[PDB]
Amino acid sequence: SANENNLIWIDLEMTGLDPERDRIIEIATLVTDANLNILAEGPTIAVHQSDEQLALMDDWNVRTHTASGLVERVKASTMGDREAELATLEFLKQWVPAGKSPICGNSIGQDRRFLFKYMPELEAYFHYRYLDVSTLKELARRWKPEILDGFTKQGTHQAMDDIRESVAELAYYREHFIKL
Amino acid sequence: SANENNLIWIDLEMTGLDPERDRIIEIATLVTDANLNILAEGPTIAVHQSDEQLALMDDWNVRTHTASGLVERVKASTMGDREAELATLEFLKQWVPAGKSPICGNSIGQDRRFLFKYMPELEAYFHYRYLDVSTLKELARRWKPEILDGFTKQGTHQAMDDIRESVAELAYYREHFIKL
Repeated sequence: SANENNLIWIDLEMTGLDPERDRIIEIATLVTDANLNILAEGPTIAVHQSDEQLALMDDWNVRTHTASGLVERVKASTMGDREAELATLEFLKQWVPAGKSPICGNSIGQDRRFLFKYMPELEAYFHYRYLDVSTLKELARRWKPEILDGFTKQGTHQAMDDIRESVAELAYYREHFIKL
Repeated sequence: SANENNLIWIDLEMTGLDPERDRIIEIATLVTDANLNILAEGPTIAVHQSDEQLALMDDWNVRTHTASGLVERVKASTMGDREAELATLEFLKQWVPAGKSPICGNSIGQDRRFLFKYMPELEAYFHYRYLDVSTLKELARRWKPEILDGFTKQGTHQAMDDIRESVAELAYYREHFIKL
């Protein structure tokens, strides 16, 4: 059921913070309805990247991605940027029409930078706006720090759980920070 | 007086949407206190770019920036990326310490992309987070559309006027879309 009011949540992992030097190594997406009810969980895909690219990762990235097991999944992966892009679009097309949903998540500005460069078609599937939960978090700690005590993220490596946590964060802000 | 709670608002103009192919042609900044009171407005600088660079602009861009007179300002400008970056930094350093303020404005995710590539020192001066007012506009439209009618923007070619309206918009949401 593709509804124009549905929201696309995304979360990527990368070899580094530089779009021109680094690459996407993992992608995960999920769709909620306008009211944040999770409707469908898309595929979590380790994006294959060469051994030379992986050798370029800085100290902290190599540690985090090797420790989570992502490095192994990336090497065993048979899906590069385009293949992972296509599967993600195939999933999204069934839940949200193109150009309708802003990109949703926490600090998704950095993620969109990589989409622009390596997954242009998926990037264009989003509405141009950004729906960054961290923006509300920033405003909450500046104008109502109280609410930040009532919600605490556990932290995880699993891409999807990370996203569900972003959805929960925004749902918290909707009830106790936003004035509906 | 630099205060760790002050917010840095910024608005750029570019020759196009592609950071690797386009360039910054205008930059304007403003600083507000934690409560959105404008403390100081920085310099509005047309950033010089070569005639060739300007020839790589698309139809929509060349038309918009030519009519506004920005193209003439660019050609005459004696301040390239670095020098415009230095001037912006001298201004900001007097009102906000480094790494404290997220980047603020409307859809500034796109602006930050250009700062990462052409003004990295300025980019690093911001806290890594984004304070995109358009994120609140998007939520208001989906959860409490009634308040939308009560706010309107004139539309202008003056960068500072755009930033002041962004500030006002956020102030509007703080009053009609946020709980004290």
